[PDB]
Amino acid sequence: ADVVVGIQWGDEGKGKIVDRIAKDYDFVVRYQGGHNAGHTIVHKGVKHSLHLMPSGVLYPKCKNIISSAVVVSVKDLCEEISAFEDLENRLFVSDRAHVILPYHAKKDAFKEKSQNIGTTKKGIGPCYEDKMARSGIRMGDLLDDKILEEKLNAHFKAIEPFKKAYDLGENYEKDLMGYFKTYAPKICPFIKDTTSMLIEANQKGEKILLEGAQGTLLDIDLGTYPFVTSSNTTSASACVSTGLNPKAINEVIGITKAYSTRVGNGPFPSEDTTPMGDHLRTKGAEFGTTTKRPRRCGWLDLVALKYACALNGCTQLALMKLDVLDGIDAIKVCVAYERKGERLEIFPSDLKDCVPIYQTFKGWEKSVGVRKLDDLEPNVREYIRFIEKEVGVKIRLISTSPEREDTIFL
Amino acid sequence: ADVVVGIQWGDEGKGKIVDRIAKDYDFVVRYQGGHNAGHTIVHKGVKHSLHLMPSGVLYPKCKNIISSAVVVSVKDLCEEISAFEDLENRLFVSDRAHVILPYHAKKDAFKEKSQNIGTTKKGIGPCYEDKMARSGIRMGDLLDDKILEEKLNAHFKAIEPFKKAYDLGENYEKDLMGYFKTYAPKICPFIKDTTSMLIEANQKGEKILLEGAQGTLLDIDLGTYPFVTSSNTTSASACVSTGLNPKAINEVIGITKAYSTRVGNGPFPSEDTTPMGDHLRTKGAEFGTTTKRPRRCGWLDLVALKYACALNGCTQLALMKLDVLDGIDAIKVCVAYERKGERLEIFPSDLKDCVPIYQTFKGWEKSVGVRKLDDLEPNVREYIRFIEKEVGVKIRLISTSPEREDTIFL
Ligand SMILES: O=c1[nH]cnc2c1ncn2[C@@H]1O[C@H](COP(=O)(O)O)[C@@H](O)[C@H]1O
Ligand SMILES: O=c1[nH]cnc2c1ncn2[C@@H]1O[C@H](COP(=O)(O)O)[C@@H](O)[C@H]1O
Repeated sequence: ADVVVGIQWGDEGKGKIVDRIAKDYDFVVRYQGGHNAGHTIVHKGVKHSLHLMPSGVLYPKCKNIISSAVVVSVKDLCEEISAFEDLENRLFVSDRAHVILPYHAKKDAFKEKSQNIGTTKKGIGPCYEDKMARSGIRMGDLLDDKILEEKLNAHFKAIEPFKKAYDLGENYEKDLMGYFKTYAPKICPFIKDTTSMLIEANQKGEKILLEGAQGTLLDIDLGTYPFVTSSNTTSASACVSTGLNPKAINEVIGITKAYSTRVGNGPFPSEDTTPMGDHLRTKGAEFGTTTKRPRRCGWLDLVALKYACALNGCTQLALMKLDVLDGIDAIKVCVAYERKGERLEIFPSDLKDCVPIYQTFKGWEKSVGVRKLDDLEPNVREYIRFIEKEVGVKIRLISTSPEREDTIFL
Repeated sequence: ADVVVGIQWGDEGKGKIVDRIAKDYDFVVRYQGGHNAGHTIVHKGVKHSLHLMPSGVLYPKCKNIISSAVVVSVKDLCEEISAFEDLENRLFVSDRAHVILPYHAKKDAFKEKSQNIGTTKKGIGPCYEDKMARSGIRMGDLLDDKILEEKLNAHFKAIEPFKKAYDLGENYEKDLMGYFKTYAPKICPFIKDTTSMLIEANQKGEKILLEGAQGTLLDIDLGTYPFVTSSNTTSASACVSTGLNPKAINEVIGITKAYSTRVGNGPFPSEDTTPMGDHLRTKGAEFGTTTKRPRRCGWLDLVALKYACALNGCTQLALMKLDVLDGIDAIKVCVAYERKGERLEIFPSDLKDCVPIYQTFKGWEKSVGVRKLDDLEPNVREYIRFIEKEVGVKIRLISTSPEREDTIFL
């Protein structure tokens, strides 16, 4: 099995790379997160905004899997399903994936008043909380009316002391009953034991691509906690909860933008709020669309990249959004941190007082849409070579625009 | 890095195997769970009851690591630390591990009134809940009085509406302040960035042993949910949260008892409540000591074993507690399930109406303390051979009593 993983704080370009290579795989598997993910595939001037739908959906011969560590907003997933023809037999949703309830998004908003993490306010965290509580509802529950009713009733009981605090409606109970009345018939044909499916595919030597969401530095354990998502985002998470074991992992493709972003609060050593960063904001704070909040912008951070590569075991890198840097006078790369006079070469567990140490590179003018290594400007290849060498992982994919085919393979 | 993983519902004998092989490793790493784990190492008539302390502690040249996905009861860990000499420089606690507060155990007991999972009531789940909430306190917070005070104050505020429901004292706040006043000085010298430590050890080719707790069928995602623990228990979890990547995983030793137990509620297809199971209860419901609740007893379940082996990528098996079966007339093995007239060879996501299909084997009389394959009774080796063949993983270790040296290597 191969893994595509974001090695920054999300928005690296994972959906484009998965869609570009999905043709070579039998399965494409979203293994964690929910519809907090939000990215575009672009091909021939048509943009597809996916949230939980795996990025193999444009290849009807692929089987797309939503795995067990995902949290599922059923209504939103049904809305994605309606945009494609004949998804039956090529989309499967784990019967062990957990179900996001409307209360989860309301709890998310309420806790954000004091915590100010900058979540997507979609109830991701509170759904994972109920999973840990082992009170959460799972997709398999929807296949049996009696089971779902019993679990909903337990939810209504447990939720009573919170109706005021979380501003739950007077008709919360009645409305949620009708919610599942509407959406359970729509989603139930897609619910499957995807763990058995992938165990068998791996045993048979079928080709499996694992599609990460968010990014390594958003990992609940190893990211910039508390400014993280509530799931594990690295390659090992792909084979925690799919049914695949760590021995099954072959290629690990680390997706990184040629610069850095994060959306939401939290530390960001290479953030650039000076006029040197203004080009990044013009061309790259609005990560296309599908993403509403503007991204904080900064430079590539090799300290953080090397940390993420070690966590994932990246065997190759994809360098993305080179076109965003077209026309910039100069590009900086954070090669180390300065903390109270000490030079740090290694990503620390606390980024307090970590000041970026930069090397500056010449910019370039016209990478956009280039499809051949030969046609790139020297300054582009010099940048690529520096990153590879410093990080010790070969850049095997270069993206020069959102379009599927604007991708160079090495 | 090598992994020792329980492939049943815990209590398989992981601590004994880790202690037996720890001499060959530079690091021994507890990577998830907390002091819900509870096992004995026995050597020369001395029993050591460990809970969160890694099972390399009896080899002073080993470095024991408590990794980032663990939840730490600080008081209880300090009590384990006091039982050993000169643990400084050979025990390290991740600065990212999360901290169990007294409220967590009270919440655990309160939710158990309605959920009846059968937890250890030690606050494991509620600590993981606060981790998902990203409100939880982490061990690194204890290194800075101001940070800890700020996070405690936020906890006291957030905990106010629950003081009655969870029966928190009138002095909860004052008592928790004094708790950390007492225990933070004791534990702080052990707090380290263990992620950087293990990344570096792996890069340098040092020898790392990863020690699982609970067992595969207790995995929060893939176990018998909701009758599971709130952490991921498989080999992939070891390299989700240590800093090690899946490519680093080499040997995966699946620990299984020669029969099955679970403690707490939940499905158990090969449970035997008939007189045939009474020998198991006499010699094996009281898993030595360190464990208070009696275990439910049943037979080895190859359907579940094959599932767990696939999830972990086991390269070898350890077959444990053979002495418990000494004197039993006959041993049954569950080789398949019957569900409404259908024979199942593969572990399903719902065990409802799954009835064990058994094969019966001749018992044995005197495996206890045997140390050589040649000295075992034929009936023992026939049992071992059947399991190996059916599961397709070689049994490389055989345990014939709790004693470290009562272990056969093949
Ligand atoms: O897909 C994403 N791209 C970028 N950031 C994300 C994405 N999903 C979640 N996050 C960030 O992860 C953190 C937690 O948000 P949550 O996943 O909604 O809990 C916040 O900083 C979010 O902005
Ligand atoms: O170390 C253990 N051995 C056996 N069962 C365990 C162990 N730790 C937790 N469990 C079980 O895991 C489930 C959840 O308990 P918790 O880990 O205390 O939440 C219950 O069935 C417990 O009995």
